Amino acid sequence: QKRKLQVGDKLANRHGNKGVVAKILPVEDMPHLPDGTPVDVILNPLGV
Amino acid sequence: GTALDQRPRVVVGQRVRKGDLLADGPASENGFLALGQNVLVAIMPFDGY
Amino acid sequence: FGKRKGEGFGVDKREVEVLRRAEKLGLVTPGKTPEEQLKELFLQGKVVLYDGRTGEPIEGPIVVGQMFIMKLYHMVEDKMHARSTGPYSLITQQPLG
Amino acid sequence: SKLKAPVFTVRTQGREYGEFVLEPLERGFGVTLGNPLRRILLSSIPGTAVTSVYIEDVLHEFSTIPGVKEDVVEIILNLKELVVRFLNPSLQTVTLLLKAEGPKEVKARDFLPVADVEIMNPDLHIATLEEGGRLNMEVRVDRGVGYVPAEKHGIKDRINAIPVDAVFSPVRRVAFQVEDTRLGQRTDLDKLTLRIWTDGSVTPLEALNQAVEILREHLTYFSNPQAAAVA
Amino acid sequence: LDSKLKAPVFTVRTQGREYGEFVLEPLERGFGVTLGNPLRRILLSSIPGTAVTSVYIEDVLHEFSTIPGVKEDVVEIILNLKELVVRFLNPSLQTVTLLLKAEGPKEVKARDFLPVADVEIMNPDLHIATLEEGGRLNMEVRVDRGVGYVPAEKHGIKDRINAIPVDAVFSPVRRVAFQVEDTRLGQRTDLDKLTLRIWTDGSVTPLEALNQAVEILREHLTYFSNP
Amino acid sequence: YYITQVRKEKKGAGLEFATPEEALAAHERGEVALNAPIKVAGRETSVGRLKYVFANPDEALLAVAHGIVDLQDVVTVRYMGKRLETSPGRILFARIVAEAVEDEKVAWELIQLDVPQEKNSLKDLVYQAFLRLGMEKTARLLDALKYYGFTFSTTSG
Amino acid sequence: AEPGIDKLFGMVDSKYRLTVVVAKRAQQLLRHGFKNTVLEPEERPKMQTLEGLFDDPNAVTWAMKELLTGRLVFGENLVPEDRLQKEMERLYPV
DNA sequence: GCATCCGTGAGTCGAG
Ligand SMILES: [Mg+2]
Ligand SMILES: [Mg+2]
Repeated sequence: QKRKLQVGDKLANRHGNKGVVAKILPVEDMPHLPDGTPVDVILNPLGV
Repeated sequence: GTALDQRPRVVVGQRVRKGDLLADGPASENGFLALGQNVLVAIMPFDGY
Repeated sequence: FGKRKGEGFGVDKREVEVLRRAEKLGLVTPGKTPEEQLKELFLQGKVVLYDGRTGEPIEGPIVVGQMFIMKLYHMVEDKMHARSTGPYSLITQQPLG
Repeated sequence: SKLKAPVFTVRTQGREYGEFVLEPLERGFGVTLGNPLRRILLSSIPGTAVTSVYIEDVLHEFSTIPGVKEDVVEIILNLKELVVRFLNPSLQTVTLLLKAEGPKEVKARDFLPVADVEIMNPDLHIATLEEGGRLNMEVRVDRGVGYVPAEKHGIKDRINAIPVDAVFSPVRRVAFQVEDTRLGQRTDLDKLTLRIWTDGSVTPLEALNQAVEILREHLTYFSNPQAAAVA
Repeated sequence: LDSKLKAPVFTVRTQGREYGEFVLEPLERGFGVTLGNPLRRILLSSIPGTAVTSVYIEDVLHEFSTIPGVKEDVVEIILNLKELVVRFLNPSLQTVTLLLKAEGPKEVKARDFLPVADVEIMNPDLHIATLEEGGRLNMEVRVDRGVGYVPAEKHGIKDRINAIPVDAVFSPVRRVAFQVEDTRLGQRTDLDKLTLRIWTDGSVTPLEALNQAVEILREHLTYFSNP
Repeated sequence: YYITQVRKEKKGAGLEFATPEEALAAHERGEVALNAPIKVAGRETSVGRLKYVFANPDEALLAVAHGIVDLQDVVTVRYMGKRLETSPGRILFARIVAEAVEDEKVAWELIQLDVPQEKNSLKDLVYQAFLRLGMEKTARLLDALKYYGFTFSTTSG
Repeated sequence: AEPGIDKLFGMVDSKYRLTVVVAKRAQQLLRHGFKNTVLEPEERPKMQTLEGLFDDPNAVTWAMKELLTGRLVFGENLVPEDRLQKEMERLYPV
């Protein structure tokens, strides 16, 4: 089976930040740069 | 249960010295260890999500 | 940025608002040109960000950049389970685990 | 002291990119006009994508073809990026045929031409075929809107066909710029600029127009008020 | 791939001319906030209304001065003047100057303003000032048609040397609050439900207010026509 | 906390002024910051409190909407027959509590207006609301505080 | 929170008594097919379906609302059990 | 009264 990413899957970085994807937003909802480039992931600062 | 597969990184006729990469293993990109994706992140709270 | 200036686009009004905010935050040195302050922010690793739902900028500059993230093997597709009724144990006559 | 209909400027490069300026506008209307269009442009603009693939001697997506370097997963990954323009407005579906062999690099050009169908990116790589390596494909491209995953549509022309994830939206990127302008003694007026990048399947301007039409048609939905029976 | 969409049903819930709720469901994904935000901006900023721009009071030099014989200071009266809701019956009329003269032990309400042609005072029971024995109030207020919110320091208009500029609240709309809730039609759970809430001063009704708002927006969509 | 905190600026730096017009002129020249503490007529105040005076919350937040002043600026607003020196943000918080519990007087009593909201103050708020208004209205208050808390935490930067 | 829960907690000397009351009442309503309800048609709890509004199938909701209306009598040793059963059967067949 | 010996305890769901 070919598994895409879905709500409930676990992501983590190498520095010990770990979390579950809680929301998949459509591209238009995503915070973007002035040139129109959207971001893939929104991390919470409170975790740092 | 993860799928372990190798993929060829070279092409017909290519000259290769000793130790050059031929096939890319699982979780490997051009001989470098690949455990995930490089994504563009923004660090801000978002609507309690 | 320099590309953007060459493309014939000056500073956005939203970028002005955000720059006022960052100026109040002591992030950028007051009196500089908008380009200078945007460079000052970008150097601190922060950029101006627009909320996609509104179009209005996030009041502050936000830290944005490429990060390496992995998908761990704990996957919801494996873990989700529910039962109404099902098999029962031999001696205890209780539901199996 | 009432602003009126602003000048509308249009800049274009190819069928790919475009800039659309509206000036002068009342304060804040740069965003009021600019952002909704962006949202509609990025999502609801109809387009084309490959909805299915059949290769001969290939039962499923997980298999490798002899003589072919790329695995079927990668071949379909490459097929995802194929840009297929329909000249006919009435044409809902097209099946592209590819037949190739011998040492060669099979590109998008190698598809057998169909009437009122044009490949906007002929240089797109598909496969690398070795000596004796033989590739035969039938791909199905459809008209659709938004992003419909292969799991959702499950479109198959035949038994061994492989359903493919389809991104229909021709719009690659949308940005909008609000700059300070003035008319007469008025100040702090908005000058709006919509920058649009597409795949060439449809031009930026077409997209902008049908997106506007979408916004208007949605504004239509307020025209028939109705009493709340909650009480 | 093949898609079906039903035209949403517009739901209206209104209490008097002061308030209303507006529900539009179902909507396609993301279109909740797509219609929602623009209408909010347009409603608050651009909807035509009337405000008190300038006020002159006899024997009063500046804004923070105090009026002998009256308990409220000049500032408190200016505030009370900001809440005055004035309606122009004639579309031709761009500006009015309302005069008021009173004295003695009486509490001046908005009724006491001398009536003007095609000018309706929506809130005649509104409190302006209270005067004691020996107190006198002679004032003229300048009411202009306009849009949105203009601070006093921004227009700076004076008919007289002692006339005081007032922050002008033109907007008949007091507040706009909108929220998008996930609702479902049949199989799909994400479809957008737009609930809109609008406050007004009574001069223009919320339903009238929203209809004006969607008109302004729609007209702007026609500005993409001729290069 | 981000909406309920007030700005403290260093530019004005405690200057003395005779009449308010002098102060307004001074700020206009860029000599004195809006939120910087100064003494007019011998009693301490700020330029912001003099320059902008609102007749009601709706007007104030309307001004915040048009970009006249921010939620963190100290200003003067008339609320419930009282003349208040406070931020529009705090007026907003107060109105959130009030709208949530559907009692304006009680709400006004529960809140501590002149301090920025945090874990302890909000905890005390939840408890007092429990006691006075009961668990249903307290649950509604909770949901509200959640909503606005998140919504504002987002755009806070 | 359950609507008017504070009032319900006010009505009884112990919260668990409220619980028992509501549960028993709900069982009565289920057994008698809602015919025995003390609620007028306009007070009927409504579930909003695809077609339109309908009666709320949930017995507990009903029982709590009925309880809120003060139209119910709760207490120990009101009537002998079989008598209550037979009478409720008489007025409302099942 | 005080050293010494023998038996009985030592977190929860999950998968295994
Ligand atoms: Mg003022
Ligand atoms: Mg208090």
